[PDB]
Amino acid sequence: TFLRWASEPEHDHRKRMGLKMLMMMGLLLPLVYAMKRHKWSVLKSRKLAYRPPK
Amino acid sequence: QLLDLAQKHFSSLSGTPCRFTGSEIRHRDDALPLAHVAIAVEGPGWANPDNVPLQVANAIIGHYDSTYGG
Repeated sequence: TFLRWASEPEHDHRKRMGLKMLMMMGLLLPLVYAMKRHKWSVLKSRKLAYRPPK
Repeated sequence: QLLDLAQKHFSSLSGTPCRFTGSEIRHRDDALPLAHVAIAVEGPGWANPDNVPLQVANAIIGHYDSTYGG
Protein backbone atom coordinates (compact mmCIF):
# COMPACT_ATOMS: atom_id res chain seq x y z
CA THR A 1 0.00 0.00 0.00
CA PHE A 2 2.85 2.39 0.80
CA LEU A 3 4.48 1.59 -2.55
CA ARG A 4 1.13 2.22 -4.24
CA TRP A 5 1.06 5.67 -2.64
CA ALA A 6 4.68 6.26 -3.66
CA SER A 7 4.00 5.43 -7.31
CA GLU A 8 0.70 7.38 -7.33
CA PRO A 9 0.85 10.20 -4.76
CA GLU A 10 -2.22 11.71 -6.47
CA HIS A 11 -4.34 8.54 -6.08
CA ASP A 12 -6.90 9.84 -3.57
CA HIS A 13 -7.20 13.31 -5.12
CA ARG A 14 -7.50 11.67 -8.54
CA LYS A 15 -10.41 9.54 -7.31
CA ARG A 16 -12.07 12.59 -5.74
CA MET A 17 -11.78 14.62 -8.95
CA GLY A 18 -13.09 11.61 -10.87
CA LEU A 19 -16.18 11.45 -8.66
CA LYS A 20 -16.75 15.18 -9.12
CA MET A 21 -16.33 14.91 -12.89
CA LEU A 22 -18.70 11.93 -12.99
CA MET A 23 -21.36 13.93 -11.16
CA MET A 24 -20.81 16.98 -13.38
CA MET A 25 -20.94 14.92 -16.57
CA GLY A 26 -24.04 13.03 -15.49
CA LEU A 27 -25.58 16.44 -14.89
CA LEU A 28 -24.33 18.08 -18.11
CA LEU A 29 -24.71 15.42 -20.82
CA PRO A 30 -28.52 15.26 -20.42
CA LEU A 31 -28.67 19.07 -20.29
CA VAL A 32 -26.59 19.68 -23.42
CA TYR A 33 -28.42 16.78 -25.09
CA ALA A 34 -31.71 18.53 -24.27
CA MET A 35 -30.35 21.79 -25.69
CA LYS A 36 -29.39 19.99 -28.90
CA ARG A 37 -32.84 18.40 -29.08
CA HIS A 38 -34.44 21.81 -28.53
CA LYS A 39 -32.44 23.31 -31.39
CA TRP A 40 -32.98 20.31 -33.69
CA SER A 41 -36.72 19.84 -33.08
CA VAL A 42 -37.37 22.43 -35.81
CA LEU A 43 -35.87 20.02 -38.34
CA LYS A 44 -36.93 16.76 -36.69
CA SER A 45 -40.61 17.76 -36.67
CA ARG A 46 -40.57 19.51 -40.05
CA LYS A 47 -42.92 18.09 -42.69
CA LEU A 48 -42.00 18.39 -46.36
CA ALA A 49 -44.50 18.43 -49.22
CA TYR A 50 -44.24 18.30 -53.01
CA ARG A 51 -46.85 20.29 -54.93
CA PRO A 52 -46.13 20.31 -58.67
CA PRO A 53 -48.73 22.50 -60.40
CA LYS A 54 -49.15 19.89 -63.16
CA GLN B 1 -84.44 59.17 -42.70
CA LEU B 2 -82.01 56.25 -42.65
CA LEU B 3 -83.51 54.92 -39.41
CA ASP B 4 -87.08 54.99 -40.71
CA LEU B 5 -85.96 53.38 -43.97
CA ALA B 6 -84.25 50.62 -41.98
CA GLN B 7 -87.39 50.15 -39.89
CA LYS B 8 -89.38 49.92 -43.13
CA HIS B 9 -87.14 47.37 -44.86
CA PHE B 10 -85.00 45.67 -42.20
CA SER B 11 -87.78 45.13 -39.63
CA SER B 12 -88.81 41.92 -41.42
CA LEU B 13 -85.58 40.30 -40.25
CA SER B 14 -84.68 37.49 -37.87
CA GLY B 15 -84.48 38.61 -34.25
CA THR B 16 -63.31 30.44 -29.90
CA PRO B 17 -60.14 32.36 -29.01
CA CYS B 18 -57.68 31.36 -31.72
CA ARG B 19 -54.22 30.03 -30.87
CA PHE B 20 -51.19 31.75 -32.40
CA THR B 21 -48.40 29.32 -33.27
CA GLY B 22 -44.83 30.22 -34.11
CA SER B 23 -44.14 28.27 -37.29
CA GLU B 24 -43.13 28.69 -40.92
CA ILE B 25 -44.37 27.77 -44.39
CA ARG B 26 -41.71 27.84 -47.12
CA HIS B 27 -42.98 27.39 -50.68
CA ARG B 28 -39.63 27.07 -52.44
CA ASP B 29 -40.07 27.98 -56.11
CA ASP B 30 -36.89 29.17 -57.81
CA ALA B 31 -38.73 29.96 -61.06
CA LEU B 32 -40.35 33.03 -59.51
CA PRO B 33 -38.46 36.29 -60.14
CA LEU B 34 -38.63 37.66 -56.59
CA ALA B 35 -39.04 36.19 -53.12
CA HIS B 36 -41.96 37.25 -50.92
CA VAL B 37 -41.57 37.01 -47.15
CA ALA B 38 -44.13 37.82 -44.46
CA ILE B 39 -43.07 37.56 -40.81
CA ALA B 40 -45.47 38.34 -37.97
CA VAL B 41 -45.94 37.88 -34.24
CA GLU B 42 -49.07 37.51 -32.14
CA GLY B 43 -50.75 40.88 -31.90
CA PRO B 44 -53.56 42.31 -29.80
CA GLY B 45 -57.27 42.34 -30.45
CA TRP B 46 -59.40 45.20 -31.69
CA ALA B 47 -60.35 46.30 -28.17
CA ASN B 48 -56.78 46.24 -26.83
CA PRO B 49 -55.43 49.78 -26.24
CA ASP B 50 -51.93 48.58 -27.21
CA ASN B 51 -53.05 48.84 -30.85
CA VAL B 52 -52.41 52.60 -30.70
CA PRO B 53 -48.70 52.56 -29.68
CA LEU B 54 -47.98 49.50 -31.83
CA GLN B 55 -49.19 51.28 -34.97
CA VAL B 56 -46.91 54.14 -33.94
CA ALA B 57 -44.10 51.60 -33.70
CA ASN B 58 -44.91 50.40 -37.21
CA ALA B 59 -45.02 54.02 -38.35
CA ILE B 60 -41.45 54.27 -37.06
CA ILE B 61 -40.41 51.23 -39.11
CA GLY B 62 -42.32 52.66 -42.05
CA HIS B 63 -42.72 51.36 -45.58
CA TYR B 64 -40.58 51.48 -48.70
CA ASP B 65 -40.97 50.75 -52.41
CA SER B 66 -38.52 50.95 -55.30
CA THR B 67 -40.66 53.74 -56.78
CA TYR B 68 -40.41 55.93 -53.67
CA GLY B 69 -38.64 59.21 -54.33
CA GLY B 70 -37.37 59.55 -50.77
